[PDB]
This record gives sequence, C-alpha cells and structure tokens, in this order.
Amino acid sequence: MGSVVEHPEFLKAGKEPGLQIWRVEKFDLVPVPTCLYGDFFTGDAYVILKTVQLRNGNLQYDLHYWLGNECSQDESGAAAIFTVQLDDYLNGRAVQHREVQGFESATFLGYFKSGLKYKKGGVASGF
Amino acid sequence: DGEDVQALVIDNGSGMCKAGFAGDDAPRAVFPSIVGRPRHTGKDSYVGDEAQSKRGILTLKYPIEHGIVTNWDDMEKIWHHTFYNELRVAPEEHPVLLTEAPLNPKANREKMTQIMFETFNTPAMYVAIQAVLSLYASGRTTGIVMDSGDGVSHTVPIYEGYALPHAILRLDLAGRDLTDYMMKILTERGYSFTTTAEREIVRDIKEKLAYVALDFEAEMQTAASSSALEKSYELPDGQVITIGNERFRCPEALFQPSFLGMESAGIHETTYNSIMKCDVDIRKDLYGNVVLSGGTTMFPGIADRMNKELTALAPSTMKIKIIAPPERKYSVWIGGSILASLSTFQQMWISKEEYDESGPSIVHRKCF
Ligand SMILES: Nc1ncnc2c1ncn2[C@@H]1O[C@H](COP(=O)(O)OP(=O)(O)OP(=O)(O)O)[C@@H](O)[C@H]1O
Ligand SMILES: [Ca+2]
Ligand SMILES: [Ca+2]
Ligand SMILES: [Ca+2]
Repeated sequence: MGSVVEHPEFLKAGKEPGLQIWRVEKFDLVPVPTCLYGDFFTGDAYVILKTVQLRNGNLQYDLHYWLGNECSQDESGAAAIFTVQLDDYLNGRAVQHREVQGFESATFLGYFKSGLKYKKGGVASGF
Repeated sequence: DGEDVQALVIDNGSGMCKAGFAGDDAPRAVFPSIVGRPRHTGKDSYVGDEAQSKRGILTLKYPIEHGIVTNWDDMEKIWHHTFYNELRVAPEEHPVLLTEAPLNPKANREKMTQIMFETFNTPAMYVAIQAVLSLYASGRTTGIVMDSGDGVSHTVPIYEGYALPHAILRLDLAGRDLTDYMMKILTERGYSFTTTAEREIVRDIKEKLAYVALDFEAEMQTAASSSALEKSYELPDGQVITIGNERFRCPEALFQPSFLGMESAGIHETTYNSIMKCDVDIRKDLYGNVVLSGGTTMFPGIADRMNKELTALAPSTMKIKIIAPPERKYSVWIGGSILASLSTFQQMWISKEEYDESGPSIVHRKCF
C-alpha cells in the first residue's frame, strides 16, 4: 500500500517550465546531457517532457515518446510505459504523444529552436 | 536465469501457456494448457504434450475457458509444472508477473494472488491485462487491440495507458472454433476429419495453409474456375490430400460468424463497435492504431482484410492503420517481459509484505 515511482528522475520531472529529455537505456530512464538536446540517435527511443507555465501558478505538461527507426522493441515498449508512469506520477495531467522518426508533429519539432537532428547509432538493446 | 532479482513472466491462455524470464525477447516455454488425470488410478497428473500423448488413459481438462480460469486445482498444476518442469526455478525465489483477460471477475483476480503467495510463496507478484501488454509491446499507449487466441477474441480500446472497460467487447469465436470448422468443411470435401487425432492434424492444416481472402466472393470464384489456389498436404501416414477453397473459408468465419451458425458481428464490426463506444475525441487515435495480437491473427492476409473492412465502416477521410507485428503470437508475453524489466517497476509489484497486511483484495488497488 502505494505504487509510487521512487526513480530519481521522476522527482526532477516537471518542477519548472522548460524541456526535459531522457533516453531509454537498458530498461532505465536516463537524462540526456542538455548540451545534446535535439540530437537523436535513430537506434534509440526517448521521452520528452515539455512544461509550460500557466497563469494559475500550475504547469501544463506534454509528454512525447520519440521512436528511432532502428530502436529495438524493448526501447519503444519502455518509452511508452515510462510515459504512462510519468503521466500517472504527474496526476494524469500530461497529454501523451507518440513521435515517430520522420513523422513528428509540428509542436514537437517546434521545441528544438535550432532544428532537431538525426544521428545513426545508439545504446544496445536491454534484451 | 537472473539480473539482481530475476523476474518471471507467465501468460496463461485458453489453449497455450507462454512462460519465461523478464528481460528475454521471447517466451522460453510454450506448451498446451492441458491437465491430464487418470481415468481410474494413479493424486497423479500430467501437463501439456505429455498429457496429450497419454490421453487414451487420462481424462483431459482445460483450466482456462475463453480466457477465464474455471478450475483452480488444475490451474495450480499448470503453474507448478511451469515453475518446476518448464522454467526450472523455485518460485519462492522470484517476483512473478501474470496476465489476465479483459474483464476478469474480481474473485478470480483475488484467487490468482492468493495461490501465488500462499501456495507458491512468491516474494512478489503482479497481474496485467493481456491486451494492454500487447499495446505496450508495439510501443504505444493509445490504440485498440484486437486480441484473438484459441478460446476468445477481444476488442480492447486503450487510452494513455489504460483499457476503457465500458468499450471492451468479447467474442466467443476464436482458434478452436476455426479448427473445428475446418474439420467439418474438409469432411464435406470428401475427406474425413472427426477424431481427436484428426483435430490435431486439422489445427496444423489451418496453421500452415489457411489464409484470409481480401475479396471473399472473387476468391470463391477463382477457386471454382481454376486450380491455382489449391495446395497439397501430407498426413502423418504419407497420404497426400488436396485443400482448396477451404484454405480461405475457414478464417472467413472471423469476418462472417454466420458460417459457424453464430448471430454475432465479425471481428471487423466488433472493432468498429468498440471504437464507437469511446469518446468521439479519441476515435481518430483508435482507428490509426489498430493492433492485432494473438495466434488467431496469424493468418496471412488478415491485416489487409481488417484494413479494407474498417476503411469501409469509417468515414472515407479517416486514416486507418492496422499494425500486425510478425511476433504477435507472443506480443502479450513480450509486453510482460518489458514491463517487468523496468527500473521503475520495483515499486509496482505486490510484495509479500503487502499481501500479509491486506490479503487477496490488495490486487484491486495495486493492479489496474
Ligand atoms: N499460423 C497460425 N495461423 C492461424 N492460427 C494460428 C497460427 N498459429 C497459431 N494459431 C492458433 O492460435 C491459437 C493459439 O493462440 P494463442 O496462444 O494466442 O491463444 P491462447 O492464448 O491460448 O487463447 P485465448 O487468448 O483465447 O485465451 C490456436 O487456436 C492456434 O491454432
Ligand atoms: Ca538502441
Ligand atoms: Ca494524462
Ligand atoms: Ca491469450
């Protein structure tokens, strides 16, 4: 009696307006170094949280899970699940979005002011 | 097998049990969900293939009917065999993830939890809905799963990670029904398939040579005027039979239940009915994410036909996408494997400590 994620990254999520990016790495949610935001490994899957400030003092949340053309099944399945868990942790307030390489929504592309970039490779599968 | 604590994944079906280790990409064991007991004497019992081979002196039973457990002692045998014979582990040493059907009765969810902790002493367990695990395996959180196995088919709309119970539809029409039907129409062709041993043969004809026609009437035609669609099949004895339009009429029963003397809607219209029961605002996301899952979705041509039939039911501008992964026979199991492997899952299990405090009803608060 409860089912609360104690993952350090959940505690940091959505605290303030901005962009947070994590990479699925062997069944774990791992932060991307902020100097690397926007360079996506096509062999990987990622989870992005866009926090917008509302008048009300509260934050608006858009959760995006990005799937690279060569990411393995464990990675895309984990990005999806991590998205569900983060939304839940945030009281169901995030709006979820599936982003596929080459077909991303305009809003998502719009988060990367110097233009999102794709790069081959990535971390090995957790299987 | 075992990272730190090695979790196990059990996917129990009406016809087959799929079991393995969290973190593998596939089930280690796949065996028939059958329990055989002596017709007269030795208490004693057999499971799976072995029960089948000694059927002549055993009473065989299926503990899961239409995805729901109807015999708990036999279910416990399936489980004991799974751990000791198939995976070769001591259950008291591992967290176990189990799967369940959509709308599983409350009492059944309690009983699974009870057996795990009290009969097998698992240190931890979790129950997950099969359809939701397939959606996860396909890297999605919203979509509609059409899950069809040996005893039941379900259409399960899911949004942002959770099933929408009110819109789930069940169809007691699945693989077994299809096998039986292939028996009856192969018989009508001039052959004779009516025995238990023959059923097995037919199941195999169904799995190797059946297919879904894109256009049923055009195909009946091609079949009637040409010999082009025919195929030969070798029975265990060396005799060769010829299968014709039976190849596609068998699975046609999925789209036309009247062929089995059933009054219900076929899988395409059931999928459509589930979508129309959901909020108009998520329908676009359901139609564009129709995930097929289960062994009965393995017929060649089924995706193309589901695409055609749904495209005809929905407004022409609606974008339809049928997703039918090559591994869909094991999608449920793979989803379970991924979920149980997550660093953030540790917290989701029901621990022995929770069970000793609340008893079996803890399952309604911990697993939704
Ligand atoms: N290649 C195939 N083509 C058609 N049907 C197949 C194929 N392979 C397997 N099946 C059928 O799929 C069924 C078993 O699939 P599955 O393991 O998903 O069902 P289950 O989990 O045991 O049943 P249920 O989900 O109804 O409880 C059987 O009816 C089997 O004959
Ligand atoms: Ca990768
Ligand atoms: Ca939400
Ligand atoms: Ca099943």
